[PDB]
Amino acid sequence: AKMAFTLADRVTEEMLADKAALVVEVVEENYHDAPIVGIAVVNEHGRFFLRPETALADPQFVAWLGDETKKKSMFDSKRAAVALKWKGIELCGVSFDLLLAAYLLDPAQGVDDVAAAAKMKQYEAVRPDEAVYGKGAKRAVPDEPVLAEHLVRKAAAIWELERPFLDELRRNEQDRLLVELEQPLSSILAEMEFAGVKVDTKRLEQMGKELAEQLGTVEQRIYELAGQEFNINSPKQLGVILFEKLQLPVLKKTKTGYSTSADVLEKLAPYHEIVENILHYRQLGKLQSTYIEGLLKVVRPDTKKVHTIFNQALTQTGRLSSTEPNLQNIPIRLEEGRKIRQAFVPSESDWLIFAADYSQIELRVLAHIAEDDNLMEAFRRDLDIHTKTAMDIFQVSEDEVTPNMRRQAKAVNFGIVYGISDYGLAQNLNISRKEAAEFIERYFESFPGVKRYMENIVQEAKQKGYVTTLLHRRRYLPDITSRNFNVRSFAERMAMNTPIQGSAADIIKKAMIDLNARLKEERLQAHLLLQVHDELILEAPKEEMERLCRLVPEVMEQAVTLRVPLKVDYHYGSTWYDAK
DNA sequence: GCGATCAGCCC
DNA sequence: GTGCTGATCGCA
Ligand SMILES: Nc1ccn([C@H]2C[C@H](O)[C@@H](COP(=O)(O)OP(=O)(O)OP(=O)(O)O)O2)c(=O)n1
Ligand SMILES: OC[C@H]1O[C@@](CO)(O[C@H]2O[C@H](CO)[C@@H](O)[C@H](O)[C@H]2O)[C@@H](O)[C@@H]1O
Ligand SMILES: OC[C@H]1O[C@@](CO)(O[C@H]2O[C@H](CO)[C@@H](O)[C@H](O)[C@H]2O)[C@@H](O)[C@@H]1O
Ligand SMILES: [Mg+2]
Repeated sequence: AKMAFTLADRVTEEMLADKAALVVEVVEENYHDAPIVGIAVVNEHGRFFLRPETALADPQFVAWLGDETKKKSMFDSKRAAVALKWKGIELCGVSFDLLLAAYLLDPAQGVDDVAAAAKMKQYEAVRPDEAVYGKGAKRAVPDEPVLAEHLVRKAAAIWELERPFLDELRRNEQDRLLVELEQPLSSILAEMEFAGVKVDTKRLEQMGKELAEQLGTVEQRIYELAGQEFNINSPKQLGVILFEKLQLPVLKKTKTGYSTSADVLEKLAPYHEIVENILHYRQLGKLQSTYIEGLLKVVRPDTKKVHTIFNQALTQTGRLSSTEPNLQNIPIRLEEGRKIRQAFVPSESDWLIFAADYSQIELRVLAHIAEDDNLMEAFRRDLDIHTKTAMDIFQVSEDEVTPNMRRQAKAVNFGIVYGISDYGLAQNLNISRKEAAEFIERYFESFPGVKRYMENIVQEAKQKGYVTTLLHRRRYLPDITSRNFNVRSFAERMAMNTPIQGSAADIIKKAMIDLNARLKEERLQAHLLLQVHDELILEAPKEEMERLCRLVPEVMEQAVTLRVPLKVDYHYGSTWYDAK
């Protein structure tokens, strides 16, 4: 039964009520400078469809969009806000975002369109976007009659679903999480994405030619050491060369065949000179194809900026993710790849990059939630946590901690957070389970509070069916009762790790909101560019660095109040690389 | 063209 | 523990 609506040729006062479900459709996955194909509005007066060229040129409509007293309910308001920013139009007054609401109610549903959200409440009078637009090479905007009905049905669903979703969020004690954290954050991310990050393409291109030369030398050497040419980028062909022609021992296999992972190769290095060159080739090739060519592909030719898109409704822990490009995995550990960061520069002359990062926020959060006396005292003394853990599990004085002992203690600390397992640790430390388990038992002996938390949180997950973070983010764990050991164990690790990683996510999100407000009150030109899980990257006039050195760490350290202090380190320079 | 595999980068 | 990307491969 078709849905009734007015396919308007002009904008009327009736369409500008102070409460409405609004749809500003952007079909392209990457919404930066992308087309708005249609508009739909549903309010107390009816349902309307408006052509973009018409509405967006209407002075009254544009004013309505930018009036914060005129409330709008939408799905993925950031997409619409950014597409509008590229057209010089401000979107204000978004009081409800169905995507973010659905995300908070259950991140596991993977809601990515209105239909999926509506299905959560048995509402099915709307089609999935993929059904209307198709996918891949077949993707396409349908004729006006089909498009208009779809957009109106989406607006209609949003209009109907707002109350039931808000009611459930309220029952879950998550309504403030939506209204005071995620929605305000959505507007901040929109600003960051739109601003973009300036890239020194000349610098990137120069590095690219250096690697092209280095890869050519190592490539030929590999063929030389192998006695023939083959596709190194082919694990299949590489395996034949290594485990058949050169007879290297098979230490590990994959579902399909021989493993050629870096971890395995390192062990085979002693047997043949070719292995070292394969490792080098893998290093250079990764930088060339992924960080040089891949980054250059998404830089905008006119402005030389990259405009990432932060997916705010994807991770099961509350973290943000980044795409096109993913600016959350730019090399830094290895010096060769770290140089890539010299390519990210300030967008204005005489401006600099400022970066601030939380120091061990996950372990501090664990100290707080577990109320472990030993761990809390360690952070109150601001001790090197890995050295301290080594002293405790190995029963030695600070002076007796060797470099290897600290390395292994650090591995134990990472596991503890990321759901400890006498299997993942061993594999990571190149040791056995019995041994790894011995380290774990020693850890819990030194940190009994953490042991109690791990036991209690798993019990809570089983009883309630989910675990929660500091700001009430939730994650359901139905597999916690599984009779399959591996399936159940993974759920148990999630029960232990989500409150830690998730609370850390809550904190940095609140810090971003607090910082944006402080920068405005202070009348500073500085602004946020990126977020990388536990760090914030900004750019600003060189004349504002001194003020930022005091302001940013303070705002981040005071975002929330825990049983232990929060610590923030900071640096600034002419490029992202120098902000070290 | 498209999806399963493999690999490797970040926190 | 959470993510995103690129080169191969054989399939359609
Ligand atoms: N109705 C609610 C209540 C809480 N929360 C989430 C976000 C809040 O920041 C957090 C803590 O809620 P509290 O009830 O503890 O309120 P505050 O912690 O904000 O106030 P108080 O200092 O009284 O604890 O839980 C929410 O989303 N919706
Ligand atoms: O606008 C981002 C928002 O849209 C979703 C779908 O509702 O993801 C789409 O857009 C992303 C950005 O280009 C793509 O990575 C993704 O593949 C596409 O489906 C949400 O997941 C996201 O929160
Ligand atoms: O010269 C291209 C040609 O070489 C092969 C093997 O001889 O692959 C080599 O070059 C590719 C492009 O740089 C790499 O991806 C690959 O790892 C390297 O061995 C052929 O497959 C290709 O047609
Ligand atoms: Mg850090």
